[PDB]
Amino acid sequence: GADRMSKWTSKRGPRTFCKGRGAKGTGFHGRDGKFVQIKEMIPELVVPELAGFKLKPYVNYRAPEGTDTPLTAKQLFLETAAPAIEKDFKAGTFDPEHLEKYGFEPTQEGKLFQLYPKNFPR
Amino acid sequence: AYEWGVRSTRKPEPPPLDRVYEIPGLEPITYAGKMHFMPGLARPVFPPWDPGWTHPKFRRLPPLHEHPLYKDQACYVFHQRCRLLEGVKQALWLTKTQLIEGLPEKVLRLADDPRNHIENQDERVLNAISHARLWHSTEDIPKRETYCPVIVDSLIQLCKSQILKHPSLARRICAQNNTLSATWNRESILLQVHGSSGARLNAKDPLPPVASQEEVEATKNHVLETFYPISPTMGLQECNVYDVNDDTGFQEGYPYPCPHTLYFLESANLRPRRFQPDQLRAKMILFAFGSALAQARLLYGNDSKVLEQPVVVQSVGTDGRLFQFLVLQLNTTDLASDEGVKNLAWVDSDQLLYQHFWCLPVIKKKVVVEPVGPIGFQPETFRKFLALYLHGA
Amino acid sequence: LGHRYVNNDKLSKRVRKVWKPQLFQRELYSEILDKRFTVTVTMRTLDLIDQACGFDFYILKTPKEDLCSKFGMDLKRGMLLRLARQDPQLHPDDPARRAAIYDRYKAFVIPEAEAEWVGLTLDEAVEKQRLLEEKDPIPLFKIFVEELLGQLQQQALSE
Amino acid sequence: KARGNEYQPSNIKRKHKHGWVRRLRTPTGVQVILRRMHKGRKSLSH
Amino acid sequence: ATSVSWKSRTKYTVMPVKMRKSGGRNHTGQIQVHGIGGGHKQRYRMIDFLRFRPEHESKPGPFEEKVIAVRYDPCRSADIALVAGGNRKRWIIATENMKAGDTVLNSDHIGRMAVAAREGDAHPLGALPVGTLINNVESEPGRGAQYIRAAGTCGVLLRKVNGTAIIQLPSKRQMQVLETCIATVGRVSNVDHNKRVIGKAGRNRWLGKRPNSGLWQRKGGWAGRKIRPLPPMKSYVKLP
RNA sequence: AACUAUUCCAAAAGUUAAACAACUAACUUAACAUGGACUAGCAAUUUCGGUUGGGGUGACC
RNA sequence: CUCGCACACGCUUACAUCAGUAACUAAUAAUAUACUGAUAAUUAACAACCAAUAAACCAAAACAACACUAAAACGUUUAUUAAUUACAUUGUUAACCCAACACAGGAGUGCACCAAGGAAAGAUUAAAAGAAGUAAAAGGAACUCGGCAAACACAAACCCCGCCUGUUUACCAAAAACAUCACCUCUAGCAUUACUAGUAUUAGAGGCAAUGCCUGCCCAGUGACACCAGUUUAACGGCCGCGGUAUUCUGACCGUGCAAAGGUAGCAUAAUCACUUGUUCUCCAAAUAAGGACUUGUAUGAAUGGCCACACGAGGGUUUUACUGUCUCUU
RNA sequence: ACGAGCUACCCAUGAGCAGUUUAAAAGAACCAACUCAUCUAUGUGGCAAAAUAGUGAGAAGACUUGUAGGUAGAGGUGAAAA
RNA sequence: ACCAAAGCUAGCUCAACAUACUAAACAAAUACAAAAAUACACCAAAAUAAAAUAAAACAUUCACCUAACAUUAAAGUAUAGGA
Ligand SMILES: [Mg+2]
Ligand SMILES: [Mg+2]
Ligand SMILES: [Mg+2]
Ligand SMILES: [Mg+2]
Ligand SMILES: [Mg+2]
Ligand SMILES: [Mg+2]
Ligand SMILES: [Mg+2]
Ligand SMILES: [Mg+2]
Ligand SMILES: [Mg+2]
Ligand SMILES: [Mg+2]
Ligand SMILES: [Mg+2]
Ligand SMILES: [Mg+2]
Ligand SMILES: [Mg+2]
Ligand SMILES: [Mg+2]
Ligand SMILES: [Mg+2]
Ligand SMILES: [Mg+2]
Ligand SMILES: [Mg+2]
Ligand SMILES: [Mg+2]
Ligand SMILES: [Mg+2]
Ligand SMILES: [Mg+2]
Ligand SMILES: [Mg+2]
Ligand SMILES: [Mg+2]
Ligand SMILES: [Mg+2]
Ligand SMILES: [Mg+2]
Ligand SMILES: [Mg+2]
Ligand SMILES: [Mg+2]
Ligand SMILES: [Mg+2]
Ligand SMILES: [Mg+2]
Ligand SMILES: [Mg+2]
Ligand SMILES: [Mg+2]
Ligand SMILES: [Mg+2]
Ligand SMILES: [Mg+2]
Ligand SMILES: [Mg+2]
Ligand SMILES: [Mg+2]
Ligand SMILES: [Mg+2]
Ligand SMILES: [Mg+2]
Ligand SMILES: [Mg+2]
Ligand SMILES: [Mg+2]
Ligand SMILES: [Mg+2]
Ligand SMILES: [Mg+2]
Ligand SMILES: [Mg+2]
Ligand SMILES: [Mg+2]
Ligand SMILES: [Mg+2]
Ligand SMILES: [Mg+2]
Ligand SMILES: [Mg+2]
Ligand SMILES: [Mg+2]
Ligand SMILES: [Mg+2]
Ligand SMILES: [Mg+2]
Ligand SMILES: [Mg+2]
Ligand SMILES: [Mg+2]
Ligand SMILES: [Mg+2]
Ligand SMILES: [Mg+2]
Ligand SMILES: [Mg+2]
Ligand SMILES: [Mg+2]
Ligand SMILES: [Mg+2]
Ligand SMILES: [Mg+2]
Ligand SMILES: [Mg+2]
Ligand SMILES: [Mg+2]
Ligand SMILES: [Mg+2]
Ligand SMILES: [Mg+2]
Ligand SMILES: [Mg+2]
Ligand SMILES: [Mg+2]
Ligand SMILES: [Mg+2]
Ligand SMILES: [Mg+2]
Ligand SMILES: [Mg+2]
Ligand SMILES: [Mg+2]
Ligand SMILES: [Mg+2]
Ligand SMILES: [Mg+2]
Ligand SMILES: [Mg+2]
Repeated sequence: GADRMSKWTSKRGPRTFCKGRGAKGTGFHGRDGKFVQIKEMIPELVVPELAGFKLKPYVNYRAPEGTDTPLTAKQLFLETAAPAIEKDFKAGTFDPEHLEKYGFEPTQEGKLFQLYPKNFPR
Repeated sequence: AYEWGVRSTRKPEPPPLDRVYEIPGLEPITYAGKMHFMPGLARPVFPPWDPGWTHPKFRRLPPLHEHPLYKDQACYVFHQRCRLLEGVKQALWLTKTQLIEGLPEKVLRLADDPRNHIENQDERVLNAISHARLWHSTEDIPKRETYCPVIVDSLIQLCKSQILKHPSLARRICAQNNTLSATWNRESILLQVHGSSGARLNAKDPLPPVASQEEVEATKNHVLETFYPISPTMGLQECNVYDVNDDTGFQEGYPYPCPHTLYFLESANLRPRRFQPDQLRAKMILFAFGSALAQARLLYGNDSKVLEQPVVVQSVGTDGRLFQFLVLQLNTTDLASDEGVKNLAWVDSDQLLYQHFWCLPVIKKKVVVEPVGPIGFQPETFRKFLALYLHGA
Repeated sequence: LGHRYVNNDKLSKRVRKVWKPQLFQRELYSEILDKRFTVTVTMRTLDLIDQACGFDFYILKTPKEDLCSKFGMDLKRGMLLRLARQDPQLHPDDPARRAAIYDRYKAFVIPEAEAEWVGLTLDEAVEKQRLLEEKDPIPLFKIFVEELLGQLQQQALSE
Repeated sequence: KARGNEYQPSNIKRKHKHGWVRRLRTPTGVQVILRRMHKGRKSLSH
Repeated sequence: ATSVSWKSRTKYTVMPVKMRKSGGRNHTGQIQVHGIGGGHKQRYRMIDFLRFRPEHESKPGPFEEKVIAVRYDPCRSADIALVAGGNRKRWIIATENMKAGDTVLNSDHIGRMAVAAREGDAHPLGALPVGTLINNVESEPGRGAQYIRAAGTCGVLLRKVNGTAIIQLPSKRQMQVLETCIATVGRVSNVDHNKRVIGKAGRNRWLGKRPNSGLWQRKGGWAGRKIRPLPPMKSYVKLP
């Protein structure tokens, strides 16, 4: 009576049934039928030099925790744009039209990593 | 007229446009806002899509007329696989050439000299046949696709072994799959023999012209046969994008500049995918001709003139049991007129290298009647083969 | 869709029966929309157009429930818009014809906000209102900048 | 002759006849799915 | 469910094209026609039934073609001939004595003098003698041939009245046509197709014919020998 | 009944005379196609009164 | 003693190693491919995934030389564009699947007939009856519905019915039933999804059953054509009496009634209501059997076909030979 | 509503048929694999909700068979056995 | 003396109220053969409910029978029905 419950997998079907386990495709099928890898689709790990730096996977026990304040859009606005804005309004040089000097970005399509459609994995 | 599609098949005509598109000055409300089909709303119409950057693979096929090499003159191309309806007649007419039954007598004398034989001829050739037809494969009965190139190459080796006795044969080199483009204009019809042949034996030094002047001048008086209902172009490729330049498969300064022999194999298992012997003869006529015309326009140039130095090229062709021998002498670079001196071609046709072959002993009433091997063997055909290979020396 | 007795004797068989309207292909001329539509209509429709004295008349002068067509309602939405707008594109070359036609229909003229919502299905309406309400949510940089300017101007005006 | 072996397994046949996509292509099928969802079935479809 | 018909190919080819039989089933899959199925596998040769078909629209005149070979056809009872002229080939239905290496004329031209009729000849009806034998007969001019295609059938041109031909179909019914319509002159190929003897039931099965039912039906009133006066004459001539 | 074909009247599109005699009617119909009939096919619904020297046949009520 | 190795499909860890099994799985144990736990494992070269659009090609596979008829699966090349850049992804165990079972059943392909796989007996005893086998004096069908089964036989003849190979009630009927070549009726004058990419030598709706000799008379009824007349039986269906006559039984002839026509040819006690075990001949020592003739069958009979015949039949009957434990009569 | 993974008939697409006899791959003949299911005996809660043992019929064909598709209950399919 | 025997909890039932009425959980994957990131299209649709049953059969008829308007009466009245 077959098997209803057990999940459908490439191990189960005929020869013609090939269903990946969820790794991401690195390329396409070319002319000769041979497969071609696109160097751009293969994730490039960005790894910093760890050797010369001091931090460890664990922390000293007597070292204190702290009052837990989740970062909000507001606090981030106050640590960055608020000093510069107050500095240039106090000087009367504030321009409501172009805020780009403070770090505001009107549109996301120019830059490499966009925030809203979210161009980057991690 | 009975039209050849069927309404049921042809891509369904677009659904009749929604009634709200017939009312002037009114904006229809469509589901295009929600990015998916909804019933209750009118069907949106979209502009033909323009992905501002073009993608090489996924773009629509460029219309043919946009090409730089596009021309309004229809040019009829002959490539490797075209069948001519009337094979040798058409071939001749397109080539402006007279046909002669046997091979040139130079070649026959070359063939009948007992000096020119190999060590044991019947032994070695019966072996090359047996090999190609049986022993060269693991299987019981090899297909033609394997055994035709095998037998032609076996014979090429049996002849090549004579480099010991006449050491001028080392002046040759063999080539495979060269681009050949020979354009020529014949009687207001533009022809181009364009494509690849299988195997081409090239020589360092050209081939001595094989017809006496009596033959050339007797060719000046010959009337070309004509097939009235059938246009001479029949069986070729009408083509609107082509280049007119004389091209032989090699660039300038090629050490082995002079085409010697062309080899045409028919390797296909099915009958209908092979050539009728006649169509094959045509094929090798036209291709020999292109090969010659190339040189003829290299050593002299594009001007159309009768030739003070005739170009000669050879051709062989095969079922693998059946051989077509051809020698071509090109005397003329002006084919526009019908009335001048015509090129010459000798065709030895339908030469059987062997009758039939048995790969398994044929047994009748529990006895062995016919043993394994070839039935009948014509040393003649291999003799001619040897001759044509030996035409240089 | 109904049933019927055969012979009309109550004592006979009772039989399902459906009575279908006789349909005709007829092309009609709209004055305000300046167009000929090829429409399937009944003889009753033609009698009602006849009785209301014009095609455009019949379409403006009849309530939604009596036309029963989404198409009738779209026709009406169209020429109602063309009346409230006084659309010049009606007859581009002849303001004579234009004022002439826009004249006789002056009884039905309604404002513009009403005129585009007349023939709409609840679906089309909800869609329309969703599109008038369509806005990309405003960046928090803007809102925070305005709060900051408010506070800074109230710090400037207090001294 | 002898009976009861009536079921001869194929994954292709199985998933074509009873599969998810097959249930969703017709309105009747969708109603099947809907009923099973209602009854709280663990497996809605093959 | 839904099946698509194999009958879609747009461009004409002399090359045999592959086809799918369907025993009696309509596109829904139900049986429409009983007793059909499972013959030998067959390729189909496209037949050009418009005999007058100028190659290019540039030169309109009456043209002449050569008969290359005459071949058996699996699809129809008549034998068919491969016919080439200019740059083009086509399959046409072969007339009785038509043989390979032959010449056949295709003409739309009428004249006051009629014509001496050969076999492969295609002429407008008005251009023929009044006793001639014709096959591959158009109904409306420019339509293409429908009537009298079967093996060894011939109709006869009966008369010419009022710029119109009246012909006699193989069923001996009379058909009225414009005289501007084309016909081929002669009896269709393979005249002995009548006298062929299917030897065994197996042979019938090779033709894709499944046996009759086993059910016994009593004969009805429809049965008997009915002698009906021959039907009135069909006229494809459209009166003003 | 529906449905499938037939035949007809009506609906719908039309078309002709200015009709005849002395001092309004008639005809037309390409494919669809409505209302009402007709003739068949294919069918739909429903039923096998009781007595009886078992039932049936016969007889009777 | 011999169904073996692999692949497809299908199963999903039931496979491997170590340990454990008081009980749970094995229809018992021993122990373990099947129960328990823990730990591991199948690695791509094989396989799946793996281009479109034009253009020339009429020419079977059968060792393919060349052909046969039922007319036949399977690609080259030319042109136009096809991201160009190591390593992509996925199947890889098994003693396995479908039959509720660790089921004598059902299961495609390639190679093998052993080199690979396996074990008919838990231990005794040697009663009956039952199953499967081997042998049997003399006889050789005397058995029996029937030579069913069996045999040291493995042959000949004759009828009935169906022409033939084929098909059918999966699980009580394989036939004489159905189909069938052939012969016949009916209905159709034609175009893009069936029929059919066909066109009356074609295609549908049937009947009957090859071949051979044939297929007689009837249109009143009932149909169906012809919308009424009139036509149709290879349409549904029909095809008779009473009295008097040749010296005598019969009745060529005669009378008369009724019918639309009055059952023709053939065959016949039949697979044919009853009478019937008709009558006679042949076969046997003996026959309600079988065959052959006679034959009103008052209920045969001519395409709901009638009569002969070849060949064929796990059809139904009969004879002869042979063979036998079927039987005398069992061991 | 669900069912043609069994079975009936189709459609695509594959696969099988060795030896012997014959001018012959002739719905010929002998006889395997293969396919059926004649007759008997077992078995009858059986090994089996149709089997086992013997014996039989066909075995280049109207043949067997794999895979994927189709036709659905007022229906389908049917060499009619409802 | 074995096999056994006894609990009182898990939750449920029916109403009331009530805001209002598709809970919870969503990182990825999910309508290829659902849970398989990535290529030029198509997409979609409606037709009266029927019958079992009651009428001692059955043929017209046969409440309720997936359509908001409740409650007290008028009233099982007017009417409708093989009356
Ligand atoms: Mg299950
Ligand atoms: Mg798989
Ligand atoms: Mg697998
Ligand atoms: Mg790779
Ligand atoms: Mg079951
Ligand atoms: Mg056909
Ligand atoms: Mg034919
Ligand atoms: Mg028949
Ligand atoms: Mg019958
Ligand atoms: Mg009834
Ligand atoms: Mg009722
Ligand atoms: Mg009674
Ligand atoms: Mg009674
Ligand atoms: Mg009684
Ligand atoms: Mg009694
Ligand atoms: Mg009575
Ligand atoms: Mg299992
Ligand atoms: Mg284990
Ligand atoms: Mg145990
Ligand atoms: Mg393995
Ligand atoms: Mg024992
Ligand atoms: Mg005993
Ligand atoms: Mg015994
Ligand atoms: Mg014995
Ligand atoms: Mg004895
Ligand atoms: Mg006896
Ligand atoms: Mg006795
Ligand atoms: Mg026996
Ligand atoms: Mg015997
Ligand atoms: Mg005997
Ligand atoms: Mg028989
Ligand atoms: Mg059958
Ligand atoms: Mg049975
Ligand atoms: Mg059977
Ligand atoms: Mg049988
Ligand atoms: Mg049986
Ligand atoms: Mg019969
Ligand atoms: Mg006859
Ligand atoms: Mg007969
Ligand atoms: Mg008769
Ligand atoms: Mg009558
Ligand atoms: Mg009459
Ligand atoms: Mg007799
Ligand atoms: Mg009797
Ligand atoms: Mg009788
Ligand atoms: Mg009869
Ligand atoms: Mg009878
Ligand atoms: Mg015979
Ligand atoms: Mg039999
Ligand atoms: Mg017999
Ligand atoms: Mg038989
Ligand atoms: Mg003894
Ligand atoms: Mg199936
Ligand atoms: Mg054999
Ligand atoms: Mg045979
Ligand atoms: Mg058996
Ligand atoms: Mg035995
Ligand atoms: Mg056997
Ligand atoms: Mg046999
Ligand atoms: Mg036999
Ligand atoms: Mg299916
Ligand atoms: Mg019923
Ligand atoms: Mg039925
Ligand atoms: Mg019956
Ligand atoms: Mg009742
Ligand atoms: Mg009661
Ligand atoms: Mg009752
Ligand atoms: Mg009710
Ligand atoms: Mg009343």
